[PDB]
Amino acid sequence: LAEPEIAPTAYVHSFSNLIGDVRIKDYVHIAPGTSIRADEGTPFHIGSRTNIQDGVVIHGLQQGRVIGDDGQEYSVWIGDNVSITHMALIHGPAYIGDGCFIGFRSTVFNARVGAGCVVMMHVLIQDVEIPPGKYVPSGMVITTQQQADRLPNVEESDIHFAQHVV
Amino acid sequence: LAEPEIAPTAYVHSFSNLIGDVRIKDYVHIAPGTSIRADEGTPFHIGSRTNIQDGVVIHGLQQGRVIGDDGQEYSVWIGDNVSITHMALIHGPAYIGDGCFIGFRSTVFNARVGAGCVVMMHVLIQDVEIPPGKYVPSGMVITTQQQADRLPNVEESDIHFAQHVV
Amino acid sequence: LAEPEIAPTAYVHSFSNLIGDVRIKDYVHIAPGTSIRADEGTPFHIGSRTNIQDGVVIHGLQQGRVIGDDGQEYSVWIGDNVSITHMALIHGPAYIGDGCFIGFRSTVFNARVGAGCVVMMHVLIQDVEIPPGKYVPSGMVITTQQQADRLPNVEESDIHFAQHVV
Ligand SMILES: [Cl-]
Ligand SMILES: [Cl-]
Ligand SMILES: [Cl-]
Ligand SMILES: [Cl-]
Ligand SMILES: [Mg+2]
Ligand SMILES: [Zn+2]
Ligand SMILES: [Zn+2]
Ligand SMILES: [Zn+2]
Repeated sequence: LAEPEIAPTAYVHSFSNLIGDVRIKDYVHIAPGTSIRADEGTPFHIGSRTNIQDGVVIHGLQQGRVIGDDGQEYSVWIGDNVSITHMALIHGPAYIGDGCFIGFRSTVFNARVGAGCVVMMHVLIQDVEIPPGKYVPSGMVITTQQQADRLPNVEESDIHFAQHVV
Repeated sequence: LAEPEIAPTAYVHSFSNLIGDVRIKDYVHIAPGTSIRADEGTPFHIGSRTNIQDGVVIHGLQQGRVIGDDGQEYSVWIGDNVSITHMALIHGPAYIGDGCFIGFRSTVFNARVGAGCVVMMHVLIQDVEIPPGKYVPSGMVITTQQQADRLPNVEESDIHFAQHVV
Repeated sequence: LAEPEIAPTAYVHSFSNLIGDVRIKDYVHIAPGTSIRADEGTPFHIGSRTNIQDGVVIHGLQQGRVIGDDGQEYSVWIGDNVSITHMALIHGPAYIGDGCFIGFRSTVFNARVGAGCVVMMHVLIQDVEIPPGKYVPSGMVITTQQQADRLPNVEESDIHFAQHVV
C-alpha cells in the first residue's frame, strides 16, 4: 500500500492504526484507539483541524468513490474543522463536508453529508445526500433520500451544543 | 485457557486479540482491531471463509451454550461464509448460520440467527430465534420472539446489497 | 498528567489504555480493549468491584463536572458494583451510582444515573438525571428529562436479567 501523507503539524497518536493512502492535513488530531485504514477503499482525505476521537473506525469499500474538493476520487473525504467523535463509523464511499459535527456512535456510509451539518448521537446515515447545514437528532436512522429531505436546518442552539462538545 | 485452533489458510491479523478455545476454519479473515476471547464462555467456532471486521467484539457468558453443527456445545458458533462487519457485537450464547450478513454496529446476543439472514445496520437481536432467510432492516430492536416471527424474507435486492458490501 | 491510583486488589489488563487521574478502587476488573483516559476531563472514579468490559470507552469533556460521593468534582464517577458492559460509552460529565447495570452499546453522557438502575442494550442517556432504581428498555433514546421521568421501576425480572449477564 501507499504510505500516509501526514502534515507536519498533524498529531497522530502512536496507538492509532493508520495505514495506506490517507492524506492528513494541518493541525489534525487523531486520538489513540482509532482505526483509519485505506487498505480496501483508497485514498482517504482528512482536512485541516479535524479531530478523530477514540473508538472511531474509518474504512472503505474497494469499489465506490466520492469526488473530493480537489476533483480527485476518494473512498472517504472528511473536510476541514470536522469532529468525528467517539465510536463513529465513517465507511467509504463517504463525503463529510467542512465544519460538520458527527456525534457519538454515529455512522456515515455510502453517503454525502454537506458542510456545516450537526449530526447527533446514535444516528445512522446511509445511502443518502444530506444538504449543507442540516441537523440530525439523536437516534435517527436515515436510509432514504425522502427522510434526508425532511431534516431541519441547524439552529443556533445546535451549533452551541456542538461547540460545547468539541 | 486452551489455545486457538487456526486453520492453515486462515488469516488472523497480529492486532487481533484472539484468546482461548476459538476454532477457526479455512480461509477465515480476521481484521486488526478485533477482539475474539473465549475466556469466559467457551468454545467458539468461526466457519470457513468468514470475515470478522475491524471494531468487532466476540465474547460469551460463562453459562449458556448453543449446539454447533458438529453437535458440540459452543458459547459462540458462527458458520461458513458469514460477514461479521464493523463494530458488530456477537455475544454468546449465540449461533449465526451459514451465509449470514451481520451489518455495521449490530448485536446478536442470546440468540440464534438462521442461515442466509441479512441483518442490516444498527440492529439489536437478543433473546430470539430468527429462522433462515430473513431480512432485518436497519435500526430494528428485536427482543421478543413475536417481533422475530414478523420479519420479512430476504429478497434479491437484500442479497445484492449484502454482496455489494462484502 | 497525574497517574492513575490503582487499588492493590484491582485488575487492569495490560491492553487497557488507562491514563491520567483515574481513581480505581478495590477488586475492580478492567478488561483488555478498554480506553479510560482522563486526559481532558479529570478526575475519574471507578468504585469497588466494578467491571469495565472489552470495547468500552470512558472519556470526559474538559469542562463540566459531577459531585462524587466524597464531595469532590469528577468528570466521570462510576460507583461500586457497577457493570459497564461491552461497547458502552461513558462520557463525562457523568455520574453512575452504585449497583447500576449499563448494557451493551449504551451511552451515558452529561447525565446522572441513580443507584440501582438497569439500563439495557443500545440505549442513549444524555442531558438528564435518572432517579435510583429505574429500568431503561433496549433501544431507548433518552435526551429529555420528561422521558427520564416516565421510566419504570426496576422489577425483580430486570435484576435477574442483569445478574444473569454479569
Ligand atoms: Cl479522544
Ligand atoms: Cl458501537
Ligand atoms: Cl476490516
Ligand atoms: Cl470483557
Ligand atoms: Mg475498539
Ligand atoms: Zn470495511
Ligand atoms: Zn462479555
Ligand atoms: Zn471525548
